[PDB]
Amino acid sequence: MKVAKDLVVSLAYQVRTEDGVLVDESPVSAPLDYLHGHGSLISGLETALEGHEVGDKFDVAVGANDAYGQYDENLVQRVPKDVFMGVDELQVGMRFLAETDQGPVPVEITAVEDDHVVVDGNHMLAGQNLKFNVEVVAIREATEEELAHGHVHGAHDHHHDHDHDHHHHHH
Repeated sequence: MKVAKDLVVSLAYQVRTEDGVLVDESPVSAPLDYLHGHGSLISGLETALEGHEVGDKFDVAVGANDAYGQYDENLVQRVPKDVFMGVDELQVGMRFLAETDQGPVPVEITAVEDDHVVVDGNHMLAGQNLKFNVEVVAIREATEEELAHGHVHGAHDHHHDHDHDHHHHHH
């Protein structure tokens, strides 16, 4: 069975930016629990997750418009033109990958002053894409209650495991 609406699934994803830096993560040990087609997480991910079945693993790239990654003014700064020695001509409207304190940062020049240029990683609303490495743990058709409420009805465990056994389970 594949992931679709009113089905509920537990998936394990890792979200990092185009810069390479990790922002958040749901481990394979404990998934993100959500009811699909209800808007449980973000915009781009659910639809990307769709069609897949448990065990599928792949990285997804969704723009900040449909994911996280909203405007951050810490991502905009003024860099001395000297650093961009390899660049042809530091002009406004120019896009290039820039190596920075924070790794390679895909920015666009919005101005070029006397000695430094102005680049903002946030273009339209932000624009930077996020990369999610998704690991769909399980998929289940919901119990109606989950649908009626709009989310999972018994996802969070009270310990870790229940069926711990040290006997001969085969008989």
